[PDB]
Amino acid sequence: DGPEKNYEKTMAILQIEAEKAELRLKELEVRRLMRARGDGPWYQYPTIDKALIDHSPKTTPDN
Amino acid sequence: VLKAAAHHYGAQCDKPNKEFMLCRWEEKDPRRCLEEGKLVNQCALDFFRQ
Repeated sequence: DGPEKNYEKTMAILQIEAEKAELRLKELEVRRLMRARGDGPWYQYPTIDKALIDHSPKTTPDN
Repeated sequence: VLKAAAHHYGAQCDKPNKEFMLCRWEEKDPRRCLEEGKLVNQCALDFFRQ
């Protein structure tokens, strides 16, 4: 084929691979920050559910 | 002595005793219901006086 076909295919491939590399670095930074802070949807280790607490009159008045 | 008069004591001194119980079970602090606790003894003494 023409020399321009390989040129444009190479440009598309380079764009895709550069986007992949940037996304990989972004993902690594995001994962590190989420693990360090725990303020995102990832690394949300479970805690005690507050629906188990019994909010009813107990025996002793001081609860 | 308290147990013998307990049934009548609960009926006659119901009003001040229930207020103190509500206070203790809403404040959850004995220092926030001392005044209501004093009224329990005053009504309890008045119950035995009769």
